[PDB]
Amino acid sequence: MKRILVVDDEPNIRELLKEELQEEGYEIDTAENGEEALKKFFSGNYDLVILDIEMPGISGLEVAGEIRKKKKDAKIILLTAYSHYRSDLSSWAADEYVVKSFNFDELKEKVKKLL
Ligand code: BEF
Ligand SMILES: [Mg+2]
Repeated sequence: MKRILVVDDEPNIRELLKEELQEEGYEIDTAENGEEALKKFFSGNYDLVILDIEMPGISGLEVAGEIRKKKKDAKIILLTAYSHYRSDLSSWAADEYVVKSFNFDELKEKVKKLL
């Protein structure tokens, strides 16, 4: 069994992502903000973290930087509604960048790839 930490500030989106990823057979934990994400991540044992960018408090780009620095071999996907941040220097902390779609096939392919 693989475990994924799903981080997004929007509760209905956390719910949707958790359902979609459970369907693929993963065990899913969630966090509602970056600060919570970092606490769960460093205290836990996740195979992959999926990180929203826009959140109240520290951004997912900031979270990605911290995880990359303190867990060199982490698997990190930025999953954001917005294509804006793709060219952002800070995105280089992530293994993949995915713009949220209502067709989850792309996200699932990238998750499968990283695991
Ligand atoms: F709020 Be996330 F960047 F879609
Ligand atoms: Mg958000």
